Amino acid sequence: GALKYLEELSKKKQSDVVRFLLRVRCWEYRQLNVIHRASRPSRPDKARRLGYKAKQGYVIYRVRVRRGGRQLKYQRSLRATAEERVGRRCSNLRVLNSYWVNQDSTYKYYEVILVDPNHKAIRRDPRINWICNPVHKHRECRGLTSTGKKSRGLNKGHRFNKTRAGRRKTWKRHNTLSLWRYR
Amino acid sequence: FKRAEKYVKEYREQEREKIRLARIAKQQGSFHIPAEAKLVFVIRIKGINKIPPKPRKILQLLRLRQINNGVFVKVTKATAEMIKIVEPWVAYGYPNLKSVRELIYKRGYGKVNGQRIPLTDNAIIEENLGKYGIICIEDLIHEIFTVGPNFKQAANFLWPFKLSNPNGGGNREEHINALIRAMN
Amino acid sequence: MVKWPEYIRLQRQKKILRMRLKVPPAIAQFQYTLDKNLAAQAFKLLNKYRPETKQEKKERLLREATAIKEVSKKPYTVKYGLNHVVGLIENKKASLVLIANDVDPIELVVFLPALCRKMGIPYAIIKGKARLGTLVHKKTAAVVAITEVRSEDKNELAKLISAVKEGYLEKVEDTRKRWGGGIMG
Amino acid sequence: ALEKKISRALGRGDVSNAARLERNANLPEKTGKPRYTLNHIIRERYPTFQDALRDLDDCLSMLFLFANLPSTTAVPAKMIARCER
RNA sequence: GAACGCACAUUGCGCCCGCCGGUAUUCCGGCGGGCAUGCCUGUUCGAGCGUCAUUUCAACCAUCAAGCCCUGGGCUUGUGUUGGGGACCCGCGGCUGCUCGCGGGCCCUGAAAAGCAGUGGCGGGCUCGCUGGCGGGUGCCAGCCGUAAAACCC
RNA sequence: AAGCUCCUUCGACGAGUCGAGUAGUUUGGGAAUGCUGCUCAAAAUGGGAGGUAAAUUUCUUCUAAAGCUAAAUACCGGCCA
RNA sequence: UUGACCUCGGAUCAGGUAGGAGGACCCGCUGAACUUAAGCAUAUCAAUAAGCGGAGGAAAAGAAACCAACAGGGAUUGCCCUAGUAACGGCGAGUGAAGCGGCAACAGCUCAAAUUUGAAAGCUGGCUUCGGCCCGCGUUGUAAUUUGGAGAGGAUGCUUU
Repeated sequence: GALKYLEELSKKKQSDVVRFLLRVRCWEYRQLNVIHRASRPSRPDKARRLGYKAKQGYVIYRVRVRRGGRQLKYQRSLRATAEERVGRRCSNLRVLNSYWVNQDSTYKYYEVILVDPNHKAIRRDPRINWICNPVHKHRECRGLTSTGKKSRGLNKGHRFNKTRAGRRKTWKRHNTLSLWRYR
Repeated sequence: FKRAEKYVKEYREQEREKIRLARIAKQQGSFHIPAEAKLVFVIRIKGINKIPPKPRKILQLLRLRQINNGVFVKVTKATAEMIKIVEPWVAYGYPNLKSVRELIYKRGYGKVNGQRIPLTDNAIIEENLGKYGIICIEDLIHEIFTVGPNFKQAANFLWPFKLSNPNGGGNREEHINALIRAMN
Repeated sequence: MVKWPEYIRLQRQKKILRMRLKVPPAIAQFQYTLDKNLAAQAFKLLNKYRPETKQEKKERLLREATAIKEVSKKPYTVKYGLNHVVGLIENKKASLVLIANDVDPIELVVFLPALCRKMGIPYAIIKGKARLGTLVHKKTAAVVAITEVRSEDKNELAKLISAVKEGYLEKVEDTRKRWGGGIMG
Repeated sequence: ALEKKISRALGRGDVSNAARLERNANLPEKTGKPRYTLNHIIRERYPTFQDALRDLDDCLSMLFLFANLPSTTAVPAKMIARCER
């Protein structure tokens, strides 16, 4: 229904309606805390396509990240920094995903969808309870979110030869002298 | 400030009351009730804001103006016509012995010299009336219930009763007892 | 002098910012809301066609269960839910659409007046998502729609539709296109 | 909190939910029974029966007067009938 | 000790709910159970020149009564209608007459609408005259009647 | 509740993301090998990547920007043998 | 005056959760210098050591915006050869893959974009006599159906629990 229209609107971010709304929200977020709880997603189509559900156990957290370089560029993405800061504030939650919501001259604002793995509404649902397993503790710190998957070069093809299965594992495999018993 | 829907509603009620008054005035006032005189309690309820002149005259002749006022009234042909005129504002019917007894014992006041006193002493009611045969409060209790010649002076003597507003408690013959039971 | 709390100041400054900027027409159209009388008439009809609460639904289902232990027509209710109402508008099933004016992510409803204009469904902007919520037994409701009714008040619905299309749609027709706000003066 | 809920139901336009909440409230005008359950307090205050008679002096005096007293908003009619009975 | 009522280099110092002993409802000592932070769900309490709703636009005639006649079938009284327009058919009152009234038959229209308003009185109201009483005018009457006079009012 | 068949009915596929310019970093890899920061900022018979001198970009092969998943693999640490 | 909604707070309220350790192996971030080139700075060392953050019995990766140019293959991982080849380089030092082929192991799926709309059909808590009762979440969307080498809806006739 309406989410198709919101997706098409989100695809025009310099149009008058979206530019006006982005500026008013940026003003409000700038005067709030750096990491603050958001009652509902400001972009429901984007949160919904990333796995956010209006169910107890799902939380949005807006976070501002200072933009710019670290001429040494920070190889870590600003979106990854956002998830890490939110993941430390909410150390009892699992970072599901995050998405861009706004940008200013000095900050870039992102919203992080988190999931409570101890809520019974999450532990009983076979679509989300994979995050209840202890192998998903702090996915944002190990490059296991979407930004982490992009920055580690985890894609198929000849362009991603040295990084598609892990860069350091590939380097250790190529630098290992294999001596068999019968040589 | 008053809106137009109130004006049109008012006019519709006044018009409907006007045709109803013309209907009862034209038609011969004979109720489906035997010619023997009866006794009915009458309690008037909130209804229409604006009262036509003949209903307000009948209510003044039956002394019902204030909030939740009740009066016992005889049933003959003239009183039947009077109470049929003011039907939408009043509710009437046959009372019970405990109803009138409790209603006068909890709320029974008297009128003399244009002022309203509580019934405090039987000496007070004997100074107020004197010589028509009443000697106590039980006397006007069975004078109200059992028919007799002393209805008019006793009814003029008693102030009508200001019953407390209920919290949720046509013509009927026996549900009025539950009404005054919850009205008290 | 005295110091005000922070969130109260944010609320009042968001008031002044949303009312004194050059608002785009799609957002500035939401400042024009139904009057008291027409909203009262519309809510009289929609209160005639409210859905059932949980208690009445379980009570009715228990009644059918014991009737089976020991015939109906299609129910007619006020239709709610944003995606459901959008699907009803697109398929030209809705007859009248009432859109709330205080949806906090206002993108969820900015396209709705234009959509109702395009498909030809009469619409009106009402004051309060909490009012629409009380009607559908929820806390809030972004939009409600009525599609079809029982026979005994079809005429009334028609008059109400005509009322809004004579009482709200032509008073909005010229100002629905213009930018709002400004501090000229 | 239940008074808050019945006020919420009255303001929300739900007549049936209002009826359900006032049934659950056991409000002492449609019943005549005391609003709260006072078993444990009168058990702890009166350990035996002769103290109950000693206070029943004043209790029964209050009730006989109250049965001969009329009804207002704070003192409804149904528990006056219960006083009488 | 991540170390978690406060300090910590002292076997020290506080708050809430209880107990025991020694002069003991008042004094002292000891004991039992609790009192860290961030965050999630729920509960409860509280703020906001954030925000909406709050002056019935409802129902209410008889869902059948009363009286007749041959006690088995009917009869009689119960006066209850939105406003317009039309390239028609009449009837009856009026007018010297055209025509105008009252009543029908045939259509059309969203509970639609752009001057055309004229028939005589009785009462009450307002107004102005004469010495409470007597007389007339009135685009006043959310008051009656139909020209003859009432009803109603007090 | 479920699978299949048929068709004068339909068939929604992820945007500050691709991409362009530029500065670092990295790679055997200027179709920048990948990543990141800044500026600008998309599409819908669309988009990505390849093949081809072959007569014009003919053809081939897949669907990015959401997510889960055992086994074969590693192992100076843990419980043992 | 009263009651909703929204937003922001308080509570020694109820139920939970995180921190530290270990760290051989694993996933990220950050990141040298000696040395070689008989000097040395590009390069090498080395995307290593040290430092910081985060898991498990494995982790990671993973069901093609892939490889290929075929008579085609068909998620990921690892072994063998490919191959010291291609490619890049004070073209010096040197650096240095991948497709195919043989093998080990093999397993496929869940959402978002749809109106259940003839019925929020969904779920967390509290009370329990444990059987079913309340408050709340939620329509700014919780169940069912569907996931593009698909699918839906009707019709149809078999076959399944």
